[PDB]
Amino acid sequence: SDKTFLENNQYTDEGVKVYEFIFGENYISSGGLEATKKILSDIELNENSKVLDIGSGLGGGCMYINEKYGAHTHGIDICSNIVNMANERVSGNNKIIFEANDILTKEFPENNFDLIYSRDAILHLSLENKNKLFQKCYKWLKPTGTLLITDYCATEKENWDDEFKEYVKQRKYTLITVEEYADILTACNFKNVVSKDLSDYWNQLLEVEHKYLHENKEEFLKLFSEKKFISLDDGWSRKIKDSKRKMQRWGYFKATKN
Ligand SMILES: C[N+](C)(C)CCOP(=O)(O)O
Repeated sequence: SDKTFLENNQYTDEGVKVYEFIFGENYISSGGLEATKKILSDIELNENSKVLDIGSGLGGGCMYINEKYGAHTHGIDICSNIVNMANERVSGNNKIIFEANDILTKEFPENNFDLIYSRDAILHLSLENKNKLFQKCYKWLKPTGTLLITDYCATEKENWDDEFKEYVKQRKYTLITVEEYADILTACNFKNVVSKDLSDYWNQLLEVEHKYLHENKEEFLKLFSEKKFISLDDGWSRKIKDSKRKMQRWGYFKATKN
């Protein structure tokens, strides 16, 4: 299954902990806390709002949203191990729920959520399944609700080089252009579709993370090995190179139901 592939490779327990080291406590998404603050800076919610986080990871996004707004947050992630980790990070809070499930089969009521949020998770879905997911999101959103996404994107496939092809293949990502992604949202009937190519800002975030890794190498080596350091260091180096030249891109999408 896809679930097994993710839990046994990219998101093993150790893989997740290595990601958390560089992204920041409670995060496996780009830019950790600081990007979260920026991405939510123009979003309005309150204690009565209902939020779905698709690909909730270690839960930092939901923790932040609930802290900032007091909103009810429900995170779904297909990886059972990651959800177990997230659930160890929150207690005594009846407004934060993390659930291990496949978002493509999960049932939610129509007109349910004030915000559907997702951070660097939909890259795992095939193109067919991205379309299916966004159709479900449209239904699940309240008439007044907002969809807010960041995700890994890319230049057109014809332009990819050998190293980038191999990264995408090994990860089993489906990376499309920012423009194709926006077109899916438009085809699902979302309104006010705003897409931003945030590759430059992503490059900045990556540089901050890369510098952190380098400055904290000693501590990393005590927690994990030199082999894992090299892999992580080289992975960030390629992302920095490829975002600078817009081969690998970072897309931001915001849209509404009405
Ligand atoms: C995709 N993610 C942001 C959840 C984890 C990191 O993936 P990657 O940048 O190592 O490909």
